[PDB]
Amino acid sequence: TSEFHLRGDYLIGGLFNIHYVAAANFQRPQAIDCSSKLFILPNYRRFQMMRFSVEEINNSSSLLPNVSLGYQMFDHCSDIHSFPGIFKLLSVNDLIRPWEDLPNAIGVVGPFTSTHALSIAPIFMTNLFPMVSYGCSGSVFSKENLYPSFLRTVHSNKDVINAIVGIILNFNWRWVAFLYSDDDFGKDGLEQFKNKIEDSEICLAFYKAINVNTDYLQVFKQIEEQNIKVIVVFAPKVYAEAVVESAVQLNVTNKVWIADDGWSLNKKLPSMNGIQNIGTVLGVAQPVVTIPGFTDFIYSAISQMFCNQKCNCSNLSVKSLLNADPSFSFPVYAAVYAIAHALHNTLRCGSDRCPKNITVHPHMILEELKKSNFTLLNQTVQFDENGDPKFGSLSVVFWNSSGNAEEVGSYHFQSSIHLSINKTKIKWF
Amino acid sequence: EVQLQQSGPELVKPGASMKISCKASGYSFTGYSMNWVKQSHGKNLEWIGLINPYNGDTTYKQKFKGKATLTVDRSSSTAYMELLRLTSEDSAVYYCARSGRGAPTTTTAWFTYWGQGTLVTVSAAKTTPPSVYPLAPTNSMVTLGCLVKGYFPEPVTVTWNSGSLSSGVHTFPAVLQSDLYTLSSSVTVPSSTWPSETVTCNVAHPASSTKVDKKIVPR
Amino acid sequence: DIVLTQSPASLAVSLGQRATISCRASESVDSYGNSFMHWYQQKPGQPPILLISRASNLESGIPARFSGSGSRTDFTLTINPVEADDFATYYCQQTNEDPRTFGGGTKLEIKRADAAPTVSIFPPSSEQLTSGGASVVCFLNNFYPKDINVKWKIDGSERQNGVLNSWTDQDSKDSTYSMSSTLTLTKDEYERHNSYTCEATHKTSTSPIVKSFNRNE
Amino acid sequence: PNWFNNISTDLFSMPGDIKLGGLFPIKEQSVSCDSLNKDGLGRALVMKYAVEEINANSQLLPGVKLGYKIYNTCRHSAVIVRPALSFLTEKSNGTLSVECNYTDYETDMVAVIGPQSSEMVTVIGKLLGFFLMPQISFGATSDKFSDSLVYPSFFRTVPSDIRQVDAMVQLIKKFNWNWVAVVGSEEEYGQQGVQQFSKKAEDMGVCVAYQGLIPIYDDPKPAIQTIINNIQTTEVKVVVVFSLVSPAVSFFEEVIKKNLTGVWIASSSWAISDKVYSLPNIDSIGTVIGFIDETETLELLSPFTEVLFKKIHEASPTYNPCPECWSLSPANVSLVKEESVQRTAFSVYAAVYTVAHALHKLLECNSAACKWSSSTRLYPWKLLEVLKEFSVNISNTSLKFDQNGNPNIGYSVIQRIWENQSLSSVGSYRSANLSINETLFKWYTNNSEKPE
Ligand SMILES: *[C@@H]1O[C@H](CO)[C@@H](O)[C@H](O)[C@H]1NC(C)=O
Ligand SMILES: *[C@@H]1O[C@H](CO)[C@@H](O)[C@H](O)[C@H]1NC(C)=O
Ligand SMILES: *[C@@H]1O[C@H](CO)[C@@H](O)[C@H](O)[C@H]1NC(C)=O
Ligand SMILES: *[C@@H]1O[C@H](CO)[C@@H](O)[C@H](O)[C@H]1NC(C)=O
Ligand SMILES: *[C@@H]1O[C@H](CO)[C@@H](O)[C@H](O)[C@H]1NC(C)=O
Ligand SMILES: *[C@@H]1O[C@H](CO)[C@@H](O)[C@H](O)[C@H]1NC(C)=O
Ligand SMILES: *[C@@H]1O[C@H](CO)[C@@H](O)[C@H](O)[C@H]1NC(C)=O
Ligand SMILES: *[C@@H]1O[C@H](CO)[C@@H](O)[C@H](O)[C@H]1NC(C)=O
Ligand SMILES: *[C@@H]1O[C@H](CO)[C@@H](O)[C@H](O)[C@H]1NC(C)=O
Ligand SMILES: *[C@@H]1O[C@H](CO)[C@@H](O)[C@H](O)[C@H]1NC(C)=O
Ligand SMILES: *[C@@H]1O[C@H](CO)[C@@H](O)[C@H](O)[C@H]1NC(C)=O
Ligand SMILES: *[C@@H]1O[C@H](CO)[C@@H](O)[C@H](O)[C@H]1NC(C)=O
Ligand SMILES: *[C@@H]1O[C@H](CO)[C@@H](O)[C@H](O)[C@H]1NC(C)=O
Ligand SMILES: *[C@@H]1O[C@H](CO)[C@@H](O)[C@H](O)[C@H]1NC(C)=O
Ligand SMILES: NC(=O)CC[C@H](N)C(=O)O
Ligand SMILES: NC(=O)CC[C@H](N)C(=O)O
Ligand SMILES: [Ca+2]
Ligand SMILES: [Cl-]
Ligand code: NA
Repeated sequence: TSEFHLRGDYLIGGLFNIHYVAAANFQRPQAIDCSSKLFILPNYRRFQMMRFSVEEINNSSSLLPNVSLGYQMFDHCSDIHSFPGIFKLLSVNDLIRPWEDLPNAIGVVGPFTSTHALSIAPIFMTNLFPMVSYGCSGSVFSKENLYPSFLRTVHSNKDVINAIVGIILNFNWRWVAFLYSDDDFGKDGLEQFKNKIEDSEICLAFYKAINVNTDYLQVFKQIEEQNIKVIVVFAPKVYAEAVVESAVQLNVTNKVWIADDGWSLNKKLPSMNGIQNIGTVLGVAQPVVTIPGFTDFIYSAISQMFCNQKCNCSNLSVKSLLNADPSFSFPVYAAVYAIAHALHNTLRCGSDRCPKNITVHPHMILEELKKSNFTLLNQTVQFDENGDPKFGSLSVVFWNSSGNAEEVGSYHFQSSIHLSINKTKIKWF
Repeated sequence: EVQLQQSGPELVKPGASMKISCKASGYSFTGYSMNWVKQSHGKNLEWIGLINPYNGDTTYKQKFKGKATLTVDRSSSTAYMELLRLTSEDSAVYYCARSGRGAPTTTTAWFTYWGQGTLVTVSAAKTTPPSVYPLAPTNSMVTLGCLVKGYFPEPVTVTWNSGSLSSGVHTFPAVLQSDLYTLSSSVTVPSSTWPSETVTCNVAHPASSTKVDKKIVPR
Repeated sequence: DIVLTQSPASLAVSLGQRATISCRASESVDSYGNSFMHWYQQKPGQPPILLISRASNLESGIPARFSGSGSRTDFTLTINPVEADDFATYYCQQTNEDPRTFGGGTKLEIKRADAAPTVSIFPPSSEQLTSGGASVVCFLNNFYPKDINVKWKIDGSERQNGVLNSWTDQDSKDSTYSMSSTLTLTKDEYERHNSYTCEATHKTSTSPIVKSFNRNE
Repeated sequence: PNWFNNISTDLFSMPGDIKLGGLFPIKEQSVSCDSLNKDGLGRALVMKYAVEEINANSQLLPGVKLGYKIYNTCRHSAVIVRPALSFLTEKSNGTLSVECNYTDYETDMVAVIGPQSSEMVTVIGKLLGFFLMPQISFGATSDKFSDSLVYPSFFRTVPSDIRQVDAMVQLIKKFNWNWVAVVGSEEEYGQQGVQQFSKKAEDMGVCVAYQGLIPIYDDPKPAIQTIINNIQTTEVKVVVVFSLVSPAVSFFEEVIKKNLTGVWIASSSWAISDKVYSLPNIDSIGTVIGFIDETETLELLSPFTEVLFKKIHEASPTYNPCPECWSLSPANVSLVKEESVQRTAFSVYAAVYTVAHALHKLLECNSAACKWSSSTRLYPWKLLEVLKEFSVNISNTSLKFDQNGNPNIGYSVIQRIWENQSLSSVGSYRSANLSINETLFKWYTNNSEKPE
């Protein structure tokens, strides 16, 4: 058997990216061998979270009684080479016919990133095949006419950008540097930032697209000569680590660093030697949501051909996996449950049985998905008309001397003061 | 465009407190500090403090700590300054003023937008309407006037012929004597246009709800 | 606290000429690669207007005849050429350090050719008399420079008590000053005297300008 | 031209040994795609001209018939995906098989001509790039596609907008304007246009007072009022309008109502749009300076088309991207006579010919025969290998594609003349060099002198 696939009465696609590789030129039309590339522990954790969720539901005699959920899951280290997995989810018996109005899957969870979603979503949108993303935060996916069957269980970039602005406005500094990943996620972030501060005291004094060619020596030289103290770094794990590691090596000091939620809970950087030297790190963070039972599931899982379904991660420390950045955990959990509930309601399941042999079209799943209204771990799972989530909080953290991301504030989407911060918890310099 | 609109002049009792409003419009209110400035009649400008309308944080100049209280109302985009325990040394013109964009800190920001100013008169003296007296007299130009006597508090306004007579007008600054103000105003018209064309001064004193139209009638 | 000292305190400059105004700070007002000294114009009864920020940056909408220079502790505002509506008080302001402080200000006057006052005298109105008071008013209008001397004579003897004076701000058209002199008496005292004189002395003439009326006419 | 005799009546489906996919915005919305796009229809006709001419050339692909299938894109994401998927079906099955390795997979089409718009390229460019299927756009100008790491199989016969915005900023600098606004349509083209322009404009010391985006899906009129209010507020007298046509029309509908006048800088998307220039009192908005692709005129296009529409009308009593095209007659020859089609037809023509020559090279042809038979298997990735950095003469044009899939094509700078309802030529932009002649300019101002 395999972690990546599970037979069931109905199938859910899982689109993950367990390995990382930078894009490169290719001269053949074929999938990429991701199993040989850089392993990513927290993405792998999120992958397990989906496996955990499905098994939890299959264990339940209440949700989907006597109806098993299976999955086909993928490790797409490359968005441009992800299409074989995507085709498999949409095919009738390993065949696609383009002009069709019984697909292998009833919906899909993922993908994690905006680049992955932009590359493949039109193929799902055409037949209103439902996608529930646990990570994609692009502004553009809130345009329902462009992405009619796209939903997500994390907030749009606009909300995180608002929280970041609230962090800046709580303090006295008004010149800001904005370092962003040279990708769709990063560019959209810069755009929202620029839009949000235009009518405020905040001045964007410097900004730069981050990639492998960044002259960090020169970037930090300029930042220093403009006497800029606040540096927003809006970037995924790989880019954020490049920035902060370069900052340590170039003896950047006395800065105030502000992280987006994709690296405020990073687990490598708070323990890196010298991290202290570059100043103070704050960030917007997803609060830690405890998923009961997950710990036991991981211990159990670690104790254990189609492309992009191979982990090559034998002999992982169970400890390291448990302790990995837990951001996006509830987004994954809630995404699986939303599809489960949608299926349950589409089948017209009662409290202890389901009408059987019923053929389900993905578009029927969609209608129930958009009408989602259920409780999960004392949160209420709903989506607005744009497919954006109406659940999930944002907090402010401070990386404190023992290496923890200590909560020091809460971001309120509605409140008169949008951002509270207990400033005495923050130990500067 | 940006407008800072302050509440009107106010006569207030010694020992009392009063609240000045600054209604901000035309921009995103919580994006900029709102400053307050005091100008005594001596004319020195003095920075009182500022408020961050986003979270309510305040910074004061030391001497105004416990003397002025800055607040904001985000739902009406209004900044407030409350002055406590008023004495005659709190008599002054008070301005709100928004920080601009481009300074590196909240502390270094300069003031790009100003409210029109609020005159605060701290006195136990009571509100009194003015008496308005005509001032009538062969040069080609003849000068006339209006004496505006015994009012309190400031201000009064003086126009001539409802605004139509504007050139050759001098409206002198009030003078306070025994808790009462007096000012006068002169207007100069061609000698051939008076008395044949009626010249009338219009005086108003809002504080006592007074409006007087005094025609300048030949002796 | 940073103390800002402006010089000169007051200044008279002809139309078309250059006005130079200094501001000195007790301590440096530099930081972040900038000098945080700003210049404001204030006309009487109006809010201050920001002319120049960070020593030399001319604000949008402000005429180019205004310019600023300097660094650390020494700054200069230059107005060139001066125009007729430029009379005002000019303030510097440092924002490098809490608390923000302003200079005591420099009053710029428009210099023009000397002009003698037009004097007009007015008896009390009957409307005032019948309530029990008697104010005698004298206007001294459209003169330059501002220095002027006014004496009141009642029946030949100079009267010093009861006289309030008041100057207008400079006129924005012809750059002159005007003044009102008001001798306030009681009706009983007014009716006890005949000749009322307002006498004005100004550098434009060695002979004073005298205006009189007699009460019994 | 004797070979005009042998041409067939099928517009959107020509049979052949080797086939091209066609993607054209033929019918759009006003989900229902019911509004004929006459420019889109016109460009499709240019491809049929190209292909009929290629097959009548005895020595270009001598033993091989070139065919194609053209589909409507409706400039809409859900619509274009299906024909793009159909291009990828296995040639002898009609189905798209699911595999990890497509190296030996023979697709129905060998290359794609189109789509027209940059927003549509973003829909299918990664899909087609995965298969390494050559796609040659005759109209999508966004600079996003200049990266072969992101868009692996993309080419175009029109230049990237990063060059056009360089031309615009240079022109603005020449006329000594330093204070402008920029307005785009709210999709890939206008959005990248506005950003690229703002970047360049900053670098060259042009202050952009205001940036605006015109919605393409909403009611655009509220956003337009806001944009126009900001233009009046900033008092800019030069506005760069980097926009698709329908948003542009809606925009100038409001510019006209509010009697605004100034300088308007037209991107190539609307610079010769009759939809704009036929608006009531458009002649009152002042001076329009525009940029368009430098192209040859296809002298045989109008003579090819009249003959075709005669043959269509003849066999006219005998599923479609243009249902109502059955009743096309010689009267409808105006579709290719239209100036927006005449001046851009070559971009479509060069794209088809670029593939035809590449195929000629792939198959090792000479003037007489090709290494080709009914059992020859054509893989798009092999054709891609040939197309990289391709140099080919097409009519009198020496066409070279750089590493990025961009052509050595420049711009014509033009002005709209109101009394004429024509366009004057005021200069050109080639390589990175703007060459205009200021005295050739007409200024539509109170005294016919240049603003500022
Ligand atoms: C697993 O990964 C390493 C590279 O990190 C590679 O060298 C090894 O061959 C891989 N094992 C596989 C693909 O079975
Ligand atoms: C589901 O049930 C099995 C027992 O049949 C148990 O081992 C497993 O831990 C459960 N998995 C969950 C709750 O995710
Ligand atoms: C559960 O489903 C099976 C088929 O997998 C069916 O045969 C059986 O009747 C069901 N059992 C129930 C509803 O208890
Ligand atoms: C790092 O230290 C070096 C030498 O001590 C210095 O030249 C440089 O400015 C520092 N880099 C910073 C502060 O970014
Ligand atoms: C969601 O469900 C709860 C009860 O299940 C109900 O109180 C609430 O009104 C529902 N929200 C809807 C129907 O929008
Ligand atoms: C850092 O934060 C963690 C969790 O918020 C807390 O338990 C720990 O005591 C903190 N360490 C400090 C404040 O030194
Ligand atoms: C704020 O921070 C201080 C310093 O750590 C802490 O002791 C206190 O409990 C906090 N105040 C709250 C949570 O109200
Ligand atoms: C083309 O048409 C001519 C007459 O119109 C005919 O004689 C000839 O057979 C055709 N040539 C072909 C089909 O190659
Ligand atoms: C893909 O297929 C081609 C031809 O069958 C082969 O040359 C190539 O090695 C394959 N790549 C694989 C199997 O990874
Ligand atoms: C535009 O012009 C017309 C006259 O041609 C006028 O009636 C109308 O009020 C104007 N509209 C404006 C200024 O918005
Ligand atoms: C063709 O021409 C006729 C009139 O000449 C017109 O009615 C018809 O709409 C045209 N077809 C088009 C423009 O597609
Ligand atoms: C195109 O024409 C040029 C100029 O004559 C020539 O040098 C070049 O070799 C030609 N390229 C071809 C035929 O591919
Ligand atoms: C108008 O007419 C012709 C062609 O329409 C053109 O050559 C001429 O330059 C135009 N007149 C102008 C631009 O003044
Ligand atoms: C520019 O056009 C003018 C037209 O009057 C003429 O003086 C000159 O020949 C032209 N210069 C060029 C094309 O370089
Ligand atoms: N890297 C991250 O922060 C997660 C993905 C990111 N939110 C995106 O949309 O691309
Ligand atoms: N319809 C059009 O001609 C649009 C073309 C435009 N250059 C684009 O890239 O989208
Ligand atoms: Ca007496
Ligand atoms: Cl298109
Ligand atoms: Na179940």
